[PDB]
Parts: sequence; C-alpha cells; structure tokens
Amino acid sequence: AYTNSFTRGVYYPDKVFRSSVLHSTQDLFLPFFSNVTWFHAIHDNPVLPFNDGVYFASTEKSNIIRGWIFGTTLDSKTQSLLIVNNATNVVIKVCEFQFCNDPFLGVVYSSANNCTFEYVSQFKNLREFVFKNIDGYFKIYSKHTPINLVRDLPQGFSALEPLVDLPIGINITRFQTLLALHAYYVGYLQPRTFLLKYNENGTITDAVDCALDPLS
Amino acid sequence: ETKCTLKSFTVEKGIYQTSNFRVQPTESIVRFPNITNLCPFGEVFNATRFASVYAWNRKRISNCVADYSVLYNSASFSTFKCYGVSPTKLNDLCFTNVYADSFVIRGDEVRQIAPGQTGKIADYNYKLPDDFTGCVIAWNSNNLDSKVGGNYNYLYRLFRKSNLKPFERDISTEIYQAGSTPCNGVEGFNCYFPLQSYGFQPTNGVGYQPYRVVVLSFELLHAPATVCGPKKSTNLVKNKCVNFNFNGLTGTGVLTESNKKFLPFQQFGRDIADTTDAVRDPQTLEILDITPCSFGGVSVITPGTNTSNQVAVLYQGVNCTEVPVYSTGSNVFQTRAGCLIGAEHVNNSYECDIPIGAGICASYQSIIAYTMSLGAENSVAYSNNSIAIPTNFTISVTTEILPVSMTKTSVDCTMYICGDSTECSNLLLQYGSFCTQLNRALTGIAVEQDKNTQEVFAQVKQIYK
Amino acid sequence: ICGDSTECSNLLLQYGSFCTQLNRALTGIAVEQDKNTQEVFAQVKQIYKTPPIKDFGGFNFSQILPDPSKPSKRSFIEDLLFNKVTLFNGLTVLPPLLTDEMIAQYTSALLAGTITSGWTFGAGAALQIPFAMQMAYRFNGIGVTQNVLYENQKLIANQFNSAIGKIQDSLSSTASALGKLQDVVNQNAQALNTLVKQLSSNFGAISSVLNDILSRLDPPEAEVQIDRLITGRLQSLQTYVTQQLIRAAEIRASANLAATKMSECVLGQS
Amino acid sequence: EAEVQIDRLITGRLQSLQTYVTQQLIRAAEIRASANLAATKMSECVLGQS
Amino acid sequence: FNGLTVLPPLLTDEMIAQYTSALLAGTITSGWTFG
Amino acid sequence: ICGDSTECSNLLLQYGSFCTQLNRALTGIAVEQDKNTQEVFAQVKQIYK
Amino acid sequence: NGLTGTGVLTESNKKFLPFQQFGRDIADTTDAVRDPQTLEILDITPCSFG
Ligand SMILES: *[C@@H]1O[C@H](CO)[C@@H](O[C@@H]2O[C@H](CO)[C@@H](O)[C@H](O)[C@H]2NC(C)=O)[C@H](O)[C@H]1NC(C)=O
Ligand SMILES: *[C@@H]1O[C@H](CO)[C@@H](O[C@@H]2O[C@H](CO)[C@@H](O)[C@H](O)[C@H]2NC(C)=O)[C@H](O)[C@H]1NC(C)=O
Ligand SMILES: *[C@@H]1O[C@H](CO)[C@@H](O[C@@H]2O[C@H](CO)[C@@H](O)[C@H](O)[C@H]2NC(C)=O)[C@H](O)[C@H]1NC(C)=O
Ligand SMILES: *[C@@H]1O[C@H](CO)[C@@H](O[C@@H]2O[C@H](CO)[C@@H](O)[C@H](O)[C@H]2NC(C)=O)[C@H](O)[C@H]1NC(C)=O
Ligand SMILES: *[C@@H]1O[C@H](CO)[C@@H](O[C@@H]2O[C@H](CO)[C@@H](O)[C@H](O)[C@H]2NC(C)=O)[C@H](O)[C@H]1NC(C)=O
Ligand SMILES: *[C@@H]1O[C@H](CO)[C@@H](O[C@@H]2O[C@H](CO)[C@@H](O)[C@H](O)[C@H]2NC(C)=O)[C@H](O)[C@H]1NC(C)=O
Ligand SMILES: *[C@@H]1O[C@H](CO)[C@@H](O[C@@H]2O[C@H](CO)[C@@H](O)[C@H](O)[C@H]2NC(C)=O)[C@H](O)[C@H]1NC(C)=O
Ligand SMILES: *[C@@H]1O[C@H](CO)[C@@H](O[C@@H]2O[C@H](CO)[C@@H](O)[C@H](O)[C@H]2NC(C)=O)[C@H](O)[C@H]1NC(C)=O
Ligand SMILES: *[C@@H]1O[C@H](CO)[C@@H](O)[C@H](O)[C@H]1NC(C)=O
Ligand SMILES: *[C@@H]1O[C@H](CO)[C@@H](O)[C@H](O)[C@H]1NC(C)=O
Ligand SMILES: *[C@@H]1O[C@H](CO)[C@@H](O)[C@H](O)[C@H]1NC(C)=O
Ligand SMILES: *[C@@H]1O[C@H](CO)[C@@H](O)[C@H](O)[C@H]1NC(C)=O
Ligand SMILES: *[C@@H]1O[C@H](CO)[C@@H](O)[C@H](O)[C@H]1NC(C)=O
Repeated sequence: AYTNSFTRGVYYPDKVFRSSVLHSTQDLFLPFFSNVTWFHAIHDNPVLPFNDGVYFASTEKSNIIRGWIFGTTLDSKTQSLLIVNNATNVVIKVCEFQFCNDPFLGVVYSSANNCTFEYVSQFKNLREFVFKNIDGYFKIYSKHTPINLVRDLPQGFSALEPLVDLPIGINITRFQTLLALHAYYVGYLQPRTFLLKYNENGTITDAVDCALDPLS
Repeated sequence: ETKCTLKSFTVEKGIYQTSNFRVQPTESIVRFPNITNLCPFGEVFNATRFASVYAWNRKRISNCVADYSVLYNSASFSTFKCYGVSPTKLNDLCFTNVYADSFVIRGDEVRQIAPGQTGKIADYNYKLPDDFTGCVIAWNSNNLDSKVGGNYNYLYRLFRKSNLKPFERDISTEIYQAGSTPCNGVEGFNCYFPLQSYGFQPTNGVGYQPYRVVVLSFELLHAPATVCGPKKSTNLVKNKCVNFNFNGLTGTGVLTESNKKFLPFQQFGRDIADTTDAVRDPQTLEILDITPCSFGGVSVITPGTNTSNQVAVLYQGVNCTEVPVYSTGSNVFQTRAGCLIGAEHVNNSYECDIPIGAGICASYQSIIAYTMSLGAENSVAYSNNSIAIPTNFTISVTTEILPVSMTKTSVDCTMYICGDSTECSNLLLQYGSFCTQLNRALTGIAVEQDKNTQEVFAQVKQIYK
Repeated sequence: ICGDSTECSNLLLQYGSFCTQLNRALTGIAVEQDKNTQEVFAQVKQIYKTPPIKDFGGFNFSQILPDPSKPSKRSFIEDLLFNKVTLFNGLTVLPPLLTDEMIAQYTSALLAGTITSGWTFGAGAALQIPFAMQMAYRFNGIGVTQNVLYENQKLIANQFNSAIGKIQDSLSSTASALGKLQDVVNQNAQALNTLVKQLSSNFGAISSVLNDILSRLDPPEAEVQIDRLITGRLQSLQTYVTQQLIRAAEIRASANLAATKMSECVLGQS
Repeated sequence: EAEVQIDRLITGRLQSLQTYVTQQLIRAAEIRASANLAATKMSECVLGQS
Repeated sequence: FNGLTVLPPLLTDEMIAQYTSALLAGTITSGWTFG
Repeated sequence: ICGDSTECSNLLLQYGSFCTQLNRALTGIAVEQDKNTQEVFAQVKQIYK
Repeated sequence: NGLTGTGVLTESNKKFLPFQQFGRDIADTTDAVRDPQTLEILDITPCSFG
C-alpha cells in the first residue's frame, strides 16, 4: 500500500538558535508530497534496506513496536545495533548477535560475542523518528506529540528535535523492526534544499521546498 | 602623526584622519562541561590478583575522561618511562581507544619490555610490536607477592623456537615432546612441561622480587575520538573586554546579561552572517550576550601650521569614558558624533568653516566648537495692499571657474611589468590579451580629451579683430 | 582581513600601500555627497519667517506650512513622507553634516520667500507683494491676460484647494509611489550585507577562521593558507569599492539635475 | 623557481595596473561631464542672453 | 622615464588665447547677431 | 568557465557568491536600458493620423 | 661588483660623503655609484627609447 506524505519530515539541522530569519539549507530531507509504504502488520515485518537514513512513524498508543535491529548481515560475524525499550529506560547494545527468525519483544537473545559498547537512557499518539548515519556518527531525531489536523491520516506541520548522538562508526545497510508474540509508515530521504522560517522564540513555523514548483 | 600621514612639513587648516584605536583585552576565560566522566582506573592498577606472564589479561577502555597528571606525580611507581609520547602532555591528547595489560614478573625482567629486544619473555611470552607502544609502568610488589604470594602461582613459558607475534597469547597447555627424529632419535622422551615456576623468597634480592608491570597501548587516527584528557576551567567576568573560549567556540568581546530564551537543546545563538550573539556556559546553563569591544578612528582638527601650533583631537562614534597631555587634556565634550577633546565649548553660534558633524563644527577664534548657524534672520512685513518698488540699481561682476580637460598620459604595457627582459616577455604570453586591452583605453581617453577641448573651444569659423 | 592577529599583519604589510587609496576613495566620496547636499539645499542668504496672520486672497496653505506643535516642526506632507518609507565588523557609518532640523528650516524659509515675495528674493533683497498681484503676473507671463484672474478668483481658489486635498489623500492612501528612494536604500543595505557575508567563504583554505588553522599547523603551509584568504578578501573589497564609486557617480548626476530643477523652477517661472 | 617568482610579481603588478586604469576611466568620465556642462554654459550665456 | 610618458596637447595655448580674443571681439562689436 | 564539469561546481561553490551580483548587475543594466528607451520614445498618450 | 644593469655612464657632479657606496632618488633607481677600483663616482642613466 502507498500513502501520500503531505508535509512531514522537517527537523532542526544544527544546534544554533535563530529568530525572525529566513534560512536556506542544503541537507538530507524527506521530499514534500512523496509516497510511503504503508504496512498493515496485524493479524508481517519484512527486512527493508537502509539507504542513507530512514523515516519512521506509528499511530498506535501502546507498547507493541519495541526495537529496531540494524546491521549489514544480521549475524554474529559483524556487529549489529540493537535499540530496545523497557517502559522504564531505553538501552542500546551494539555488541554482536546471531540470527533470529521471528523475534519477540515487549514489556531473540542469542549471543554476546565481542561485546564493545552499551548505552542506557530514559485519537492516538504519533511517534515520528528519523535515523541518520553521517561521518561515523549515529543520530536519532524524535517527536512524540501528535496533532489531529485530519483523522486516519498524518496531516500537519511538525518539527523534529534531536535526542541522542552515538560515536559508533559502523556500516549500516540493513534494518528490521521487532514485534511481540500474540500500522507503521516507512520512508526514504534524499539530499534536498529547503527554506525555513523561524519564529521569534526559535521554533520552526514554516518550510518551503526549493525543487518542487516554479513558485517554490 | 598628522605630518606623518601627510608626508609634509606644512599643514593647512582643516580636519585630517590619522589612525584608529581599539580597546585591548585584559584577561581570558575558559569554560568546559560541569561534569567529568571519571574512568575507573582504580580496579586496574589496584586489582587483587594478576595473571601470569604467559596468560596475561587484556582489558578494554573507551569513552573515558582519564587524567594522567594525577598519576604522573605519584611516587608509588618504580619506573614510568614512555616511548615517543610525552607523559606531561597526555592530559591534552585525544586517542581512539586504549588497551591495558597488567601482570607481574621478576626483578631483572623489567628491561625485557621494549620493542626490538631479545629475551625469553620478550620473544616467548609477550612481544612488543615493531612500532610505538603506549608505555610500560612498573613498581615493586614484594609486600603482597614476595611475602604472601603463591609459591608456584606465577609461571613462565620455557618454550623456545616459538617466537610469538605481537599481542598474541598461547595458553595451550601441551607437553613439549616432539616424538619424532629430531629429539635423541626417540619418541616420547625429552618431554618438558612448557611452563615453569618462578623461584622467589621474602627479600631475596632485587632481581628476584616480583614487580607489577602494566603495558598501556594507545590507538590514534583509527576512529572518532573516544577518550580525552580532562580540561580545566575558571570563573567568569562581566562588563570587561575579554577573550573567551567557551567549550570550543572562541572569540573576543564583552559579556552582558541577556533576556532571550533558548530551547533546552541549543548551544549558541546568532543573528546573521555567522556572528555569535549569545552563548550559555555549561556549568551555570545561563544565557549571556556577546558585544564587540569599542573601537574607531581618530581625527585631528587644526587651524593650520602657519597660524598656530595647537590642535584638537576627536574620537568618532565612541562614548568616551574609557579614554585611555591629550590623554585627558582639556574639557571633554561628548556629541552625537563621538567626543572631542582640546577645544572649549561656547554657547553662541556663528558661521561655520571647518565642519565636524551632527550640526556642530569648530573654528579658531584657542579653538572653539559650536553649533552651525543657518544665516541671518528677518521678517518681511507682508500685507495685502503694500508693495516695494526699487528706486536705484547697481552693476556687479562675478567669476566662474570650470575645468575642461586633464593631462594626457600613456603607460607602456610590457615595459612596466618586464623591464626589458626576455623571460618576462615570454611568460607574459600565457595571460591572454590583457596587454592590448589595457593599452587601448589610455589612447581612447587621450582621443576623447582632444575632442573635448576642440569641441568646447572651437565655436567660431572666422577670426575678428 | 586580520582581526587583530600578529602574523596576519606581518604577511599583509608586504602587499604595498593599498589601504591609503582604499580609505581615500571613501573619504572623497563622503566629501562629495556632503557637497552635493550643501549645494542642493543652501540657496538662500537669509531665513525668512511667515507672517503671524495669513490672508492670501482666499488660498489655504495650512497643510503645506510648518506646524508649530510638532516635535520636529514639520508640515503634514513631510510627516507623511517620513512615515511612508522605512529601511559591524570593522566598518562604520558616519553621521551626515546637515541634520533634519536644518533641512526643514531651509525648506520653510524657501517656501515663505516664494509665497510672500515671489521671484524677487532670488535676485537680491526680498520685496513684499500681495499674492493676487503675483498670480496676475504669473498668468500674464504665459500669454493669458490678467483680466481673467481678477474676475475668476474664487473658482481658482476652490480648484487649488480641492487639488491639494486630493494629492494629500493620494499620498496618505496610495503606496508604492516612492520607488526610487526605497530602491537606493535597499541597494546600499544589500551591498553592505553581502560584503559582510563574504567573510564566511572558505576561499579554498582549510577553514574560514584564522586562529583555528593558525593553531593546528606549522607556518610553512599556514603562510600559503593565510595568503589565499588575504587575496580573496582583497578582491572582494576591491569589487565593493568599485561598485560604491559607480553608485556615487550616478547619485552625483541625479543630485546635480535636482539642484538645477530647484534653482530654475522654484525661484522663478519656466 | 624563477617562473614562480615572476608569476607572483606579474600578477601583483597586473592587479595594480587594473586598479589604476579603472580609476582613470572614472575620473575621465567625470571630467567629460563637467566639460560638457561648461560648453553648454559658454554656448548659451556668451553668444546670447539667458 | 621608467615606462610612463605624457603626450603634449594638440592645441597650443596661443591658439586658445586667439579663440578667446576672437570671441570677445565678436561679442563686443556685433552683440549676439554673429552667433 | 568550465562547460559541464562537476569538479568545477564543487570547487566554485566554495568561492562565495560573485555570480549573484554579476547577474544582478547585468539584469539591472538591461532593465535600465529598456526603461531608458521607453521613456525617450513614449511621450504621448494618443495616436493621431 | 654584482650589481647588474643597462645604461649609459657619465662623470658625476654630485658629492658623496666618504662613506656611501651609491645613491638613488625614487624607488631603488640607482642614480650614482663609485667604482671599486679607481674610487671614482659615476652616474648612470638609461639610453633613449620611445
Ligand atoms: C564499511 O566497509 C568498507 C569496506 O566495504 C570499509 O572500508 C575499508 O575500511 C577498512 C577499515 O578496517 C580500511 O582499512 C580500508 O582501507 C577501507 N577500504 C575502503 C575501500 O574504503 C569502511 O571502513 C566501513 N565503514 C565503517 C564505518 O566501518
Ligand atoms: C514566544 O514566547 C512568548 C512568551 O511566552 C509568547 O508570548 C505569550 O503569548 C501568549 C499567547 O500567544 C500570551 O497569552 C502570553 O501572555 C505571552 N507572554 C509573553 C511573556 O509575551 C509568544 O506567543 C511565543 N511565540 C510563539 C510561540 O510563536
Ligand atoms: C555544577 O557543579 C557544581 C559543583 O558542585 C554544582 O553547582 C551547584 O548547582 C546547584 C543546582 O544543581 C545550585 O543550587 C548550587 O548553588 C550550585 N553550587 C554549589 C556550590 O552547590 C552542581 O553540581 C552543578 N550545577 C549545575 C549542573 O547546574
Ligand atoms: C591505588 O591505591 C592507593 C592506596 O593508597 C591509592 O593511593 C591514594 O592516593 C591518594 C593521593 O595521595 C590519597 O588521597 C588516597 O587516600 C590514596 N588511597 C586511595 C584508596 O585512594 C592510589 O591512588 C590507587 N591507584 C589506583 C590506580 O587505583
Ligand atoms: C555613555 O555611557 C554612560 C555609562 O557609562 C552613560 O551614562 C548614563 O547617564 C545617565 C544620565 O546621567 C544615567 O541615567 C545612566 O544610568 C548612565 N548609564 C549607566 C550605564 O549608568 C552615558 O549616557 C553614555 N553616553 C551616551 C551619549 O550614550
Ligand atoms: C544710485 O546710487 C549711486 C551710487 O551707487 C548714486 O551715485 C552717487 O551719488 C552721490 C551723490 O551725488 C555721489 O556723491 C556719488 O559719487 C555717486 N556715486 C557714483 C558711483 O557715481 C546715485 O545718485 C543713486 N541714484 C539715486 C536716484 O539715488
Ligand atoms: C485649510 O485646510 C485645512 C485642511 O485640513 C483646514 O483644516 C480643517 O478644516 C476643516 C474645515 O475647514 C475643519 O472642520 C477642521 O477642524 C480643520 N482641521 C484643523 C486641524 O484645523 C483649515 O481649516 C483650512 N484653512 C482655511 C483658512 O480654510
Ligand atoms: C468651468 O469649469 C468649472 C469646474 O469644472 C465650472 O465650475 C463648476 O460649475 C458647476 C455648475 O455651476 C458647479 O456645480 C461646480 O461646483 C463648479 N466647480 C467649481 C470648482 O467651482 C464652471 O462652471 C465652468 N465654466 C464654464 C463657463 O463652463
Ligand atoms: C504514489 O503512488 C500512487 C500509486 O502507485 C500514484 O498514483 C501516485 O502518483 C504516487 N505519488 C507519488 C508522489 O509518487
Ligand atoms: C528492564 O528493566 C528491568 C527492571 O528495571 C531490568 O531488570 C532489566 O535488566 C531491564 N532490561 C533491559 C533490556 O533494559
Ligand atoms: C573484536 O572486535 C575488534 C574490532 O576492532 C577486533 O579487533 C577483535 O579482534 C575482535 N575480537 C574477537 C575475539 O573477535
Ligand atoms: C602665513 O600667513 C601670513 C599672513 O598672510 C603670510 O604673510 C605668510 O606668508 C604665511 N606663511 C606661510 C608659510 O604660509
Ligand atoms: C547656555 O546658556 C543657558 C542659559 O543659562 C544654559 O542653560 C546652558 O547650559 C548654556 N550652555 C552651555 C553649553 O553652557
């Protein structure tokens, strides 16, 4: 299934405060009015290629979507990233793990050979995520506040603010979502040029594409 | 200074610009994150037990902020020498990762830990690579190893002809029996255990007392930096021209309090053209401001070298309270265009001759600076049934000067930049037709001047007498 | 181009004495513009004042004469004009020599002189004359006999008052009629802004900040990097100076034309 | 290395010459305008009455 | 010199003086009819 | 200055924005010329025969 | 004595103090110089071109 993404997918590019200034940037963004592969994994989580950062969304306000396993071969031969939830803290483990056919998670574990790094941190609800890997740095941008402009579809304008940064420095060419045992959108992003308008308080209030329309 | 910038011994009446002044900085401030992730080095050097020389333990350290100065000054070490790296500067070095290897040896085996060396343990238990190693730290351990240590708990490998590759372990306990022709022509005999026990006694000398030896190996430029030495900081100052180095962002200016609001994830704001205008210190997390320190050009107003020998100096666009004979001089007069010193201020107003600005100007009566006057003042007695008719007339003669031409000049093209050289002329050929383009304009200008003069003067066809 | 750096100045002082002409061109154009405004506006040797009682044969000049209750002592049309249009890294903007009050006084004196006296105040001493007998002369000048004026005075007064009211309302309501001044201001501001923005360019060096490349390498190639940055910035400054000179020349031509128009039309008849 | 040295000298002198030429062009244009004004004044105010 | 030169004007000063004298004599004697 | 080469564009985008004011000046003089000829010739409101 | 140049030489009329070696007027233009053998002052000027 295909869904039209109206205007979602704008994030703060850097850590610089601005006010009442029109700023033009050239960065990896989600093109406006694009197509996203709507999934219906309800009584179905195939593996999707990474391809230079991925968008992600969800519309269910409970703990069913848990983790996102990353890697290039999904085997103990090469290190694989794991980011999982616990309803009390979020833990990240890049240590090598073996293959899993139908992993189950919610509130799989095969081996921990050559463990290297660990990290511990803290209408329905929309959870919008952006995963990026640049110069060996892993970046995750997140937004958890939904707005009901229209029902059954994610329409509206919202910004994404960074949470964490990881200096791992590994190759990622493959990822997979993890479920439990008993409707999320996926999109790719391209190096576009955007124009952004900042409020007087430093919040992005409007975005304009630079390669869409003659008026643009 | 006016005579210097004019390059003459005579100066006529007027105002000249000599140089500019700036306010010098006084001190410096450096800040860094309040927290400091301490690396647990305690469990390494003060571990309860160490492994053997043939089975040394390798431990991994990363994402740490470790200080070597706090350990460099410690005198609890027998020897701490490092190869190719200055320990004192280790506090200001960022490496990708660090490997640690702790163990215990005899007294005389300390010298065996060095690259390009020969020895039983240098080539049979632990081989240093043929490159730079981080360094080795050794200290006495007779208190806990030569007095209460196990009599055979420490073992070495007397296994020769098996030179190990650097950073390699052979913990395989296999009896050394060749079982072939090259051992007395027999199989099974000449069987020696690869391991052998150290022989130590309480205070038996210096070469037999076991010593703790730890090798630390660094990696540089293999990955993004993970471990770095701690950085110091200081307090902050306000309303002073200071150079600042806030956690990487460096600059100069004056610090003031601010009323702006930052979202909880930005670091420093700006307005335009990459000009920082607000930074928050990591320790306090308070919003501040940056303002460039005051500066500007100076000017000298003089009535002329001939008439007098006294001048007045003016600072342009400076609210001069930080002014440092003319350091303070005469009365200071702050105006809309900076501040003037060296001339008294009068209360009347006359015509103006030496303009200054903002409606004020100075003249030499001492030098007096006043406000420009627009002229005389009169009111005509307007009425609806009255006229004024002149009764006499005068004839006047005036003058009017108008330039019509300037001196015609020409500049040789290759001569100016070559000076009669064949190499310069040869290398000038690779720059295209710049020469002809520069040469044509001067001839065009000369022709234009000739035509201009001929047209402006030649307006009659005959000559009258 | 240096920002208070020692080695930067040491490398800069070997490119000749260009700063002398760079500053002298700007000083020359500043003096030129001061002379321009001085010659445009300084055309009267005295400062006349309007009579306290005004009876100009039925005409009404209230909306054009200065109002003695305003903070700057300016008339209505001047206030509308002022309210209509509206618009630091080692460069400064000098204040003008003549302030707003002096210009307002000059315009008030010129208007009072051309109302009470006529053309006689531009060629000697001011001479009193009733307004009706000046309108008679001005009609007689263009071929229409003076008999027309004295028998059609009320119609002319009413038409003039209606026209001045209409033009005041048009200025108050209709915008975009002051394109030239706004264009000049925008051009100047944009040129200054882009000159400031030119700093951030890399110019092919390692970084756009001097001290960072100064503190991360040794002088053998730091010299080359500094030279590249210096030559790029010098080229940018030269281009800016050339554009400023061209604009100053054009403004001088326009000011000369305006001065000629004011000297001919206002002080007499065309 | 003489080529490098002479390249440096040549480029510097070329920039100086370009600046001089541009300044002369501007001054010549201004002088031409002033002389045209003078010619108009002399043609009008001498051979007639203004 | 060292590469630079100054060309002489086409009209000498005596010719300019003669033009001025001719114009002035014409405007004294004839008025403005000779224009 | 290059004629369809990428390595140029990569190197040239680092030099600043000279082309911006170059094109701005060219368009300005073109528009000024058009307005100039329009003002010179268009001096009447009607057409007579 | 290592100082190379091209021009015509003439007997000089200027006076050197007993400790100079040469002289100039504007921008390194060597106008006079004393020979290293006879200790006689001479003046140098380039020959005609145009
Ligand atoms: C991703 O994989 C590529 C190989 O396909 C890595 O490139 C090599 O990395 C090794 C590091 O062990 C270098 O020694 C080689 O010189 C690299 N070769 C090439 C052609 O790049 C790359 O480093 C990997 N990326 C990460 C982040 O691990
Ligand atoms: C920026 O923040 C200020 C401060 O909170 C906001 O101003 C408030 O606006 C609301 C309504 O918009 C008023 O009820 C408050 O009284 C205002 N407070 C102050 C101190 O001014 C402003 O709206 C914000 N701008 C945004 C979010 O665009
Ligand atoms: C910064 O480190 C200092 C060192 O203890 C501490 O600063 C105190 O911060 C608290 C707020 O958390 C204030 O109430 C105190 O007045 C501060 N000073 C002292 C002497 O306690 C604190 O650990 C850190 N402050 C932060 C992170 O804001
Ligand atoms: C290993 O243990 C010794 C025990 O004395 C530590 O020595 C400390 O030295 C500092 C500095 O003089 C004292 O303030 C402490 O009281 C000492 N003891 C302790 C337990 O800290 C030494 O620092 C330890 N080193 C490592 C690497 O663990
Ligand atoms: C120059 O700066 C000084 C401050 O150093 C200004 O002094 C102010 O004077 C007024 C009236 O006397 C006081 O109300 C203010 O409190 C003073 N300022 C401060 C910071 O205390 C002075 O006005 C400034 N001059 C100009 C021309 O701006
Ligand atoms: C107009 O003014 C002139 C002077 O500008 C008067 O001529 C003067 O007359 C007095 C009295 O006879 C003589 O003493 C002067 O020598 C005269 N001056 C000159 C230059 O000749 C003339 O009389 C005035 N005309 C009227 C009508 O008052
Ligand atoms: C000149 O015109 C002005 C236009 O504003 C007149 O001012 C207003 O005139 C109307 C009627 O004449 C009055 O109702 C208003 O009260 C006036 N306003 C002000 C602010 O005065 C002015 O009266 C006219 N003058 C003459 C002599 O007719
Ligand atoms: C000339 O034109 C004027 C204005 O167009 C005429 O004056 C108008 O006359 C009408 C009819 O009496 C009045 O309603 C208007 O109020 C007048 N206007 C003004 C401004 O006073 C005038 O009548 C015309 N004269 C002739 C001979 O046609
Ligand atoms: C999305 O896909 C649908 C069906 O394949 C198509 O009709 C539509 O044009 C696509 N939209 C975009 C933006 O590609
Ligand atoms: C989840 O939380 C529980 C209790 O807080 C803890 O015991 C467990 O180790 C956690 N697991 C993960 C994967 O974080
Ligand atoms: C663990 O991974 C690191 C990655 O650099 C590698 O050097 C090391 O040999 C690995 N160890 C084992 C036992 O595979
Ligand atoms: C100074 O002024 C006096 C008075 O006019 C004059 O006589 C003298 O020549 C002047 N000297 C100089 C050097 O200008
Ligand atoms: C000028 O005189 C007035 C009248 O007393 C006074 O208020 C004012 O301060 C004086 N101005 C100066 C500069 O002394």
